[PDB]
Amino acid sequence: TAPVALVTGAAKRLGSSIAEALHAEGYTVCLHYHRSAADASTLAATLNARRPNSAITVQADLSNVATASSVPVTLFSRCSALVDACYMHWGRCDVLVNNASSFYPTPLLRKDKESLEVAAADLFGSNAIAPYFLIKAFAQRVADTRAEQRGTSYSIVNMVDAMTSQPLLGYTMYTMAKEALEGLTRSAALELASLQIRVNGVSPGLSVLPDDMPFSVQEDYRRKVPLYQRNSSAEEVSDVVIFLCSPKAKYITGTCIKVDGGYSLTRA
Amino acid sequence: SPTAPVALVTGAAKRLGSSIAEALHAEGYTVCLHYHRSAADASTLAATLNARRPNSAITVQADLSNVATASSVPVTLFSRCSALVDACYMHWGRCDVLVNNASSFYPTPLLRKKESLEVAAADLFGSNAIAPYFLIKAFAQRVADTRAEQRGTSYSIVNMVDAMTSQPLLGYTMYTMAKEALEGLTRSAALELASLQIRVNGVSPGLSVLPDDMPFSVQEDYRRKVPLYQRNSSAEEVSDVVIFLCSPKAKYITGTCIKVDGGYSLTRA
Amino acid sequence: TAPVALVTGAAKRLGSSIAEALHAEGYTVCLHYHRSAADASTLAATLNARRPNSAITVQADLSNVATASSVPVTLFSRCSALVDACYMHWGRCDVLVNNASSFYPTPLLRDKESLEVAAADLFGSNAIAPYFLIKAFAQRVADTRAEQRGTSYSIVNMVDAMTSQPLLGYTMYTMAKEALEGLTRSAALELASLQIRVNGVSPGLSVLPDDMPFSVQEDYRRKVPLYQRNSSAEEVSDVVIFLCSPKAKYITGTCIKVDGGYSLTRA
Amino acid sequence: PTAPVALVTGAAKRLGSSIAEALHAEGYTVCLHYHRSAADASTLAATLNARRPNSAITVQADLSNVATASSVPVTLFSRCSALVDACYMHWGRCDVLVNNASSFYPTPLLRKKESLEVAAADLFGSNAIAPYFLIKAFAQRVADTRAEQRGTSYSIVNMVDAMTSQPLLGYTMYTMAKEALEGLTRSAALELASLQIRVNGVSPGLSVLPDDMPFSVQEDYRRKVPLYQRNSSAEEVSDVVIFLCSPKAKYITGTCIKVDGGYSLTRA
Ligand SMILES: NC(=O)C1=CN([C@@H]2O[C@H](COP(=O)(O)OP(=O)(O)OC[C@H]3O[C@@H](n4cnc5c(N)ncnc54)[C@H](OP(=O)(O)O)[C@@H]3O)[C@@H](O)[C@H]2O)C=CC1
Ligand SMILES: NC(=O)C1=CN([C@@H]2O[C@H](COP(=O)(O)OP(=O)(O)OC[C@H]3O[C@@H](n4cnc5c(N)ncnc54)[C@H](OP(=O)(O)O)[C@@H]3O)[C@@H](O)[C@H]2O)C=CC1
Ligand SMILES: NC(=O)C1=CN([C@@H]2O[C@H](COP(=O)(O)OP(=O)(O)OC[C@H]3O[C@@H](n4cnc5c(N)ncnc54)[C@H](OP(=O)(O)O)[C@@H]3O)[C@@H](O)[C@H]2O)C=CC1
Ligand SMILES: NC(=O)C1=CN([C@@H]2O[C@H](COP(=O)(O)OP(=O)(O)OC[C@H]3O[C@@H](n4cnc5c(N)ncnc54)[C@H](OP(=O)(O)O)[C@@H]3O)[C@@H](O)[C@H]2O)C=CC1
Ligand SMILES: CN(Cc1cnc2nc(N)nc(N)c2n1)c1ccc(C(=O)N[C@@H](CCC(=O)O)C(=O)O)cc1
Ligand SMILES: CN(Cc1cnc2nc(N)nc(N)c2n1)c1ccc(C(=O)N[C@@H](CCC(=O)O)C(=O)O)cc1
Ligand SMILES: CN(Cc1cnc2nc(N)nc(N)c2n1)c1ccc(C(=O)N[C@@H](CCC(=O)O)C(=O)O)cc1
Ligand SMILES: CN(Cc1cnc2nc(N)nc(N)c2n1)c1ccc(C(=O)N[C@@H](CCC(=O)O)C(=O)O)cc1
Repeated sequence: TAPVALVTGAAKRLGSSIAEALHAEGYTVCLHYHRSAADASTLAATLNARRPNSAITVQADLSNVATASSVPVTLFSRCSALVDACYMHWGRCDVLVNNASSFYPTPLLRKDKESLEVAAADLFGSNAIAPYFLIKAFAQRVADTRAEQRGTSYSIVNMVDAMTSQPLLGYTMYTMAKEALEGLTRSAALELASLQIRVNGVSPGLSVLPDDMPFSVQEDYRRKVPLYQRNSSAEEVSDVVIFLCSPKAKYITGTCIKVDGGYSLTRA
Repeated sequence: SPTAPVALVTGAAKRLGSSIAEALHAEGYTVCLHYHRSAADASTLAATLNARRPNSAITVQADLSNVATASSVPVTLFSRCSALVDACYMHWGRCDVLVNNASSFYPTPLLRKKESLEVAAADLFGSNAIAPYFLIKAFAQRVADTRAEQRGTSYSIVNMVDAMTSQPLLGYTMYTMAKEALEGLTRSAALELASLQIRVNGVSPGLSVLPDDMPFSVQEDYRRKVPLYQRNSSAEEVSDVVIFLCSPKAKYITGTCIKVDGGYSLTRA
Repeated sequence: TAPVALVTGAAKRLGSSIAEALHAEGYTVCLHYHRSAADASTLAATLNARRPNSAITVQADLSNVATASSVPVTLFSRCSALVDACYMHWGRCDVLVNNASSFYPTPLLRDKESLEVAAADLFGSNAIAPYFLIKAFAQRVADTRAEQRGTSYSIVNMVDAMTSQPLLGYTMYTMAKEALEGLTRSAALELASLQIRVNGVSPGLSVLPDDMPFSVQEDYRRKVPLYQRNSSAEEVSDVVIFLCSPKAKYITGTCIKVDGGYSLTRA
Repeated sequence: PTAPVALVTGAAKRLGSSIAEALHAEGYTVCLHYHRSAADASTLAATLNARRPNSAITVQADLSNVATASSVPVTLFSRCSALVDACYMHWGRCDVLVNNASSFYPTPLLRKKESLEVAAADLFGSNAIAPYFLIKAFAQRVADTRAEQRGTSYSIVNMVDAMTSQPLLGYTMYTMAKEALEGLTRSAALELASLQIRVNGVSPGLSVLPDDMPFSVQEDYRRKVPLYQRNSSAEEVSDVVIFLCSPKAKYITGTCIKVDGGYSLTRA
């Protein structure tokens, strides 16, 4: 049976890329998404096209809140349902890629109590709390699975950020969530090491800029990166993921790989 | 109208919080001792302190876990945290130093042997990270909401973190995650509040006053692991770094974490 | 024409594993060595047996000391000469892997001759040599007319994942690796213009010495969080092939650990 | 009983001079080392001696990794031992060591020999190799001192650089030497904790800028520092040294304190 892989935020951009790659490597993918249901399916189509039954599409709000079912469903629940939506269909889940991520200002000063305490649940859920549970569910299912019938390449990859050291002004929560994630990587790696589950992170610097920001803006940004003076492509990033998941890196765990074109070496 | 500096120390009830608060009080600060369940010890401290200097200490109970408390609508962590910064302004009309000391410290295995989780997820992250976030925020605004002329001259925020978070203690994943989120907060906060001359740093203890209940045999096991003096640090040693960062001897220091581990994080397995 | 890779200390153990791996990817390899002449040749033999003129050898003490000849040859000279050997023979040098490394105690607390020499040896092979080498290497890429340059210049520095937790008694060694780490980031930033990536691979525990009592060996391997065993040479070399592969072309000035989680442990 | 001795290298001017003074005013008897500023060394020695008789001396040595003329040429190590010897041979004690002396100039990889070989020795020598030796000489004396005749506060302090994670373009040799000095700090701290010798580093960001640097150059550097938009004074740096040597930091070892004003928190 082919290896299965869950990729949160597989709808568009990077997550979309990481999924294909894993698919191309011969992985049945569980394409996760939040708002974009179009792309999440447009993709699954193409994927199943290329190879019959090789891509499903689970949907879930990964923010740290509760959605209506009688009792509301916590974030833990929703998460434990994804990992669960795999063993249910393909009977296995070998690779998890916490990609899903909210990213926007959370200033400390100014120029709405709730906008914040909802962003907190947002930024902190997608980037850190959700990954914790996901990693936990994934780790249990393997634990439960009998020794004799376990996969041989369980790999977990959290998508962090290579610039958190030099915090992006005004993005406090995001930054905390991210560094909270790195800790998750390290901690997960050490503990889950026994079940032979690897946990590593990929720290992109300036990858595919937001489909939103203008051109003059993207220019100003990509021109700050030392290598090539351009942001990375979805590929230059996903390769690091497929590499981390391939056997060519089976002795690697609890580590983060920067893919920033030397961006983190620059100073103001 | 000179008036004495105010310091808000969360978890100032006992152990390190108490040491830090007493240390600050001793330097001349008036202190708002926050606590959660140690109502009696916090009162004892305050008592001791107000006997030395009248009206130089007050207490404030408040659960820093990221949940809501009963009041019309229940009260959110955000709100409760604003109440704290406000206590100082309401009582002394100022707040110059904040020390995020309050921290829940317990295991949260990824494997088996529910609700226990969701509470620990709100308790560990709220106390060690989210609460510190709202506090630094509220503390920062008041500074801004204050006239350039009536502004203190030594605003200092100190986040109590962990020096061993790089070598994750087995089983404490959320705590570890939270401590490092707190590190991000330290760096991020420092960068963003520089403009208001509010310094933000962290004190990273290795092994200080060991947990209250852990037995002798278990403790002395931990002491032989510290390269320097083969012991854990006293409270006075940890709190001494805290007074340093709040003194004008450190005014140009911000966004940094000072280790007080005795070399412990240099050791390998 | 086929890519060239210069691997210092490629005589045995890991360098031998890295050299052989690059060779497999199609790289033509220059196997430098210091004392291990026998092993280096045996390897060049095997490699040139799988493909004619796919490997050559070069001997050089990378210790920061002056050598024989007329006038003494500085470490710089030997270094630059090492790079020129690749250009003289295959007319191109694309990958440089600083692997050569002296590794032994230099206790702070106790003659002095021993010290002056450990300093030159330990800092020579781990930092000074790598510097000069990178420098000679970059010079060549620069002196090449834009049109003729290679499309994949990659430099990889072999460092250590346990430098943050100093191995008691190896100060000079630890100091040198830290300098090697600095070299990686500094060179990386300064060579980005020339499209020359500079990265590091930091193993934790791999192919233990050789003169390590099986008791002592099994000691260390039960300390490793993943598989409770040290790594293989191949597990460290896969990282090098990856860093030089085009699938890492946007990576530079970074270090990738291959410790199996060993650096995540405390005492 | 006696006054603590503090050996400060390159203590003739700037930061060094500020440290020797700060240490002196705390009660320490200081040994002012210099390379070329023999004049400044003297003005300072006179001043420190005027406030207190025989409370400071000067010692000249080239901390660069090159031999000098006396029978045989003197190695860097010899000179380093002579620096510590000087302290014991005058006060019978050496309690504090501040590795402040440091060469700092470009060593560009690309063209634009003997010019490098001398630079390599000077840079690495002063910034890393000498410090290793001075620490060694300093440590052996304590070791060859009976447990009871030992002081109650051995404190070594190395002046490092908070901006090495973001290498100053063109200064590779310098940057490596500092990283080396950083390793020295961690390693020496671990191996000297048994002798109760604390070893820490002070990481300045922008302090007394190198002179002959046009006002406009200095001003455009300061405007980059998040806090106060100015470089620090020498006092703001020495204040951190005096703290590390105080019993207020008696449990602190193997760490580096930044005094950069957040400048290392920024990004390009
Ligand atoms: N792109 C870059 O330049 C960089 C990216 N990174 C990291 O890479 C990872 C992916 O980045 P990038 O590809 O730009 O991200 P995308 O911007 O392409 O967004 C990924 C998405 O995951 C989903 N998501 C967002 N919030 C939530 C939530 N609360 N619950 C559930 N799902 C949510 C969304 O799905 P949607 O389809 O459903 O609505 C969102 O579009 C992140 O962890 C990011 O921080 C780091 C540095 C740089
Ligand atoms: N001492 C040590 O060995 C080490 C300490 N540290 C860090 O130092 C700081 C203090 O450590 P230490 O002195 O041991 O801590 P203590 O064990 O002092 O506990 C601090 C306390 O703050 C309060 N608190 C905990 N959870 C909550 C919550 N959810 N809401 C409100 N208040 C809460 C509690 O109050 P309570 O009395 O009022 O009810 C608790 O006693 C922490 O940040 C800790 O993580 C790091 C490494 C080691
Ligand atoms: N082994 C491990 O588990 C670990 C390895 N590393 C790093 O990986 C790399 C390879 O380590 P490992 O495989 O054990 O190394 P070995 O390769 O043990 O030795 C490499 C060699 O390079 C050469 N060399 C040593 N000193 C000098 C010198 N002064 N001048 C010139 N050449 C010299 C020698 O050549 P010789 O044969 O020709 O004469 C020596 O055999 C190193 O950089 C090491 O620091 C890091 C952590 C762990
Ligand atoms: N100034 C700043 O803003 C920053 C400083 N730092 C660190 O602070 C420390 C002091 O910096 P700064 O105050 O600018 O230094 P100074 O520029 O004041 O120079 C210190 C000196 O020590 C001596 N010295 C230098 N090279 C050698 C050598 N090869 N042999 C013997 N003596 C030598 C010289 O003595 P001389 O009088 O005798 O001839 C030299 O003037 C350094 O370690 C530096 O790396 C880090 C970041 C920023
Ligand atoms: C790559 N970089 C793009 C980018 C695109 N999507 C992402 N998505 C996630 N989840 N995480 C990221 N780190 C991320 N990064 C950036 C960097 C800064 C700003 C930015 O600052 N934007 C503000 C303006 C700046 C401000 O708040 O001061 C805006 O909303 O227009 C935008 C994109
Ligand atoms: C200093 N060190 C003590 C200590 C005391 N109070 C604190 N309080 C806070 N908020 N944060 C800390 N880091 C902290 N640390 C430690 C380290 C590990 C264990 C520990 O592992 N305890 C488990 C046993 C181990 C396990 O879960 O495997 C138990 O509950 O008995 C306890 C105290
Ligand atoms: C993987 N590890 C092996 C090892 C093998 N070759 C290497 N070669 C190089 N160039 N670099 C390395 N880091 C390296 N590491 C180790 C670690 C510690 C000791 C060790 O401490 N050996 C002393 C004993 C310990 C002591 O000095 O206290 C001895 O010479 O027997 C040996 C091998
Ligand atoms: C604080 N900062 C000053 C400064 C002054 N003295 C020092 N002295 C020592 N020993 N160490 C330092 N880090 C140091 N730093 C700086 C930073 C960069 C340049 C600089 O780049 N100078 C070149 C110009 C730039 C280049 O080579 O591209 C020159 O010589 O004019 C100078 C001073």
